[PDB]
Amino acid sequence: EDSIKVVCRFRPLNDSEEKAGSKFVVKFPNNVEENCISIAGKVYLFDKVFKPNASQEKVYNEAAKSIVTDVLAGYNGTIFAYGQTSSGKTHTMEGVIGDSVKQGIIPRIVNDIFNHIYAMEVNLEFHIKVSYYEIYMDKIRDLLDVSKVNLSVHEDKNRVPYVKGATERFVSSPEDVFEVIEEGKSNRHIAVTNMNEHSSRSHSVFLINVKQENLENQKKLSGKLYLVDLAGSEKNINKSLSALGNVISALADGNKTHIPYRDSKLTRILQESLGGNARTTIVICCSPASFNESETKSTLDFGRRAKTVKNVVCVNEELTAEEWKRRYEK
Amino acid sequence: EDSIKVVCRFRPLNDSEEKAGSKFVVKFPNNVEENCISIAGKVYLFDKVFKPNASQEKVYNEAAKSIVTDVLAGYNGTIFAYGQTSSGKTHTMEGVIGDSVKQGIIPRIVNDIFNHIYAMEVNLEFHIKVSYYEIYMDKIRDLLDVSKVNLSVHEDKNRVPYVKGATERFVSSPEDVFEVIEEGKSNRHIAVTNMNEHSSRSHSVFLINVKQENLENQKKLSGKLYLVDLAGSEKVKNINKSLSALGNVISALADGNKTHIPYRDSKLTRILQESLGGNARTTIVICCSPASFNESETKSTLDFGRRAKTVKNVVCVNEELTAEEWKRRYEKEK
Ligand SMILES: Nc1ncnc2c1ncn2[C@@H]1O[C@H](COP(=O)(O)OP(=O)(O)O)[C@@H](O)[C@H]1O
Ligand SMILES: Nc1ncnc2c1ncn2[C@@H]1O[C@H](COP(=O)(O)OP(=O)(O)O)[C@@H](O)[C@H]1O
Ligand SMILES: [Mg+2]
Ligand SMILES: [Mg+2]
Repeated sequence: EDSIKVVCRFRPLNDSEEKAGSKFVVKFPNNVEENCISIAGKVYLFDKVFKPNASQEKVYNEAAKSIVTDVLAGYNGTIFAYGQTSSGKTHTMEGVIGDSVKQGIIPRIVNDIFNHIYAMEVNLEFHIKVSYYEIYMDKIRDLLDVSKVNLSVHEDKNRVPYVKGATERFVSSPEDVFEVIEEGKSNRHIAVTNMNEHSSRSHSVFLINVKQENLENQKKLSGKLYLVDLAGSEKNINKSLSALGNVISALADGNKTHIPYRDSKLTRILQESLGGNARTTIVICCSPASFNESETKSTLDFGRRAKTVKNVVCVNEELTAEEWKRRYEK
Repeated sequence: EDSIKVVCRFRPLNDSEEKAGSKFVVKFPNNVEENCISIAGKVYLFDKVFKPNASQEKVYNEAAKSIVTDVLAGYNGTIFAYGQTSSGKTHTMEGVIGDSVKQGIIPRIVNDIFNHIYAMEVNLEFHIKVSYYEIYMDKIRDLLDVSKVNLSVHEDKNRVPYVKGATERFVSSPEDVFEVIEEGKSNRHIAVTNMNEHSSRSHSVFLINVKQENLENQKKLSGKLYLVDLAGSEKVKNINKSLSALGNVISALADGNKTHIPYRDSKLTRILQESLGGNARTTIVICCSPASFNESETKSTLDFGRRAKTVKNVVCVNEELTAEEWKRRYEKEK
């Protein structure tokens, strides 16, 4: 009963763009609900629309709303950034780590997780593991350990697609996690000639597995929290992105059956995120430039279609076979 | 619709019975179906009736065999011998272990089982544990290690009951079990003044817990085998608190009142809880002297038989589904 949240961010018109004679051609009819864009005769409504002067913090407050609360209550949650190259996926997911104002969703998330744990009463033992890898040309390289290239996907005991053989690092403070991110960022350069080119055509996948045990209940909860910065969505295209569209499309109205998750590694990893058991926000990012009109329009279409999709979401309680049997009676 | 199976065994007229001037007071009308006795001159019917010269083997095949393939199919099954002292319980359940012809139900079941395990076409990992203990005045003693008299009875996740902290010896071959049996047999002779009296007044129970994993698809199944030699059914007050509980449980199950069943009123009846009305396939073997002098005792053994055969057991395969599988089995309800 849980619509995928879709949130739309326009960046400021930049230089290449004024000086190549691109006009700013986007409007924001309002509202009051502040959730609407007009481009060249089309009109779109989402959960929020952010204007070029919207700050990382403001954006974080909407996009990452309950997610850390949710993940700490044992819900899976995901955020990913979708749109063409240079529209601001990385600015948004990452921004400038270390800069208070200019940092993006991931780092805020990270501080915000630990602050919540501290301020938490009830004595709970947190195991927190993190992974960081990329999908490029439908192949997975672990950024934490570059000998693990071309990794494979497999389903688990619950039949949830996970990436097998990937480094999972324990962490106990923000500084820990940031050290891991900085590790991954240089590893990504290994064998890479043009990083602008490489990262615009690959998916960066950041994963925070959050296990909690209550040291009285004996109650174990769990939450997978995925932060993803996609390959650029431009044209045709980049094939995991057709897969993403095809999965989105197949989820319309109804419909939980015959869904082409396997069409790509990406879409397998994101399986719960789209239709399954997670709360999912998507940030679509857009240029406001006239030159980018059709690319913007499709990003918005994609957005349009994805808004309508509803997830099947519950607490990930960790039970033994015995308990689950009993928990069944009426 | 697994009704408990009742089987009736008469043994030959014995030496002391003759000298004391007792006649054979029992006929076997044929049948054909081989299923009835008439005792001066009231008739009783059972699943099967064995004349004084039935061989061990015949008794085994015609009353036990099917239990071996059941437990291998993951069902619980139990066999017990009931009837007055001297009537042939121990001869039936045990016989003479060494002796290929004179051995009884226990060793043959054990042979049968390993053999079937040997020749299984599909590949399985089979773990077998046996337990071996004695009930005596509602007090459980472990024959595998005498450091434990007085063992508790506990429930479990499903329901059991089962006996806490009894020796469970892992076994791999018949000789493995035969040794364990010889272990409990000499370990019984001690803490005990006369054996015959003690024997006659106690229940001996043998459990074979039979666990299996299908290596190919990891499908898991379990089975318990209770092989019980009861105390003599005679008040000869002088009757047994466990036998009486047995009579009452069966009595309860023979009318319509469930609502309530006296299981708790004895340890014995708690162990045999699934065997009686619960989730196991149960065969009872009533043993009888054919001597005129025993006519009364014989008849109550018969009547107990006649009441037990009408009990219905409520059985299903003991599948051990994993956690994940149960989780969804519960989307059924909610
Ligand atoms: N909302 C924004 N405000 C200011 N500058 C931005 C914004 N979004 C993107 N930029 C700038 O645009 C350039 C490209 O953005 P980037 O996030 O790398 O695009 P993408 O990762 O989607 O290809 C970078 O200089 C970035 O800092
Ligand atoms: N079917 C039978 N055929 C021949 N002898 C038997 C048979 N059943 C019992 N006996 C003999 O009669 C005696 C009583 O056997 P037993 O099983 O000890 O009685 P109980 O019911 O007290 O255990 C033993 O000496 C045994 O060898
Ligand atoms: Mg990029
Ligand atoms: Mg005896």
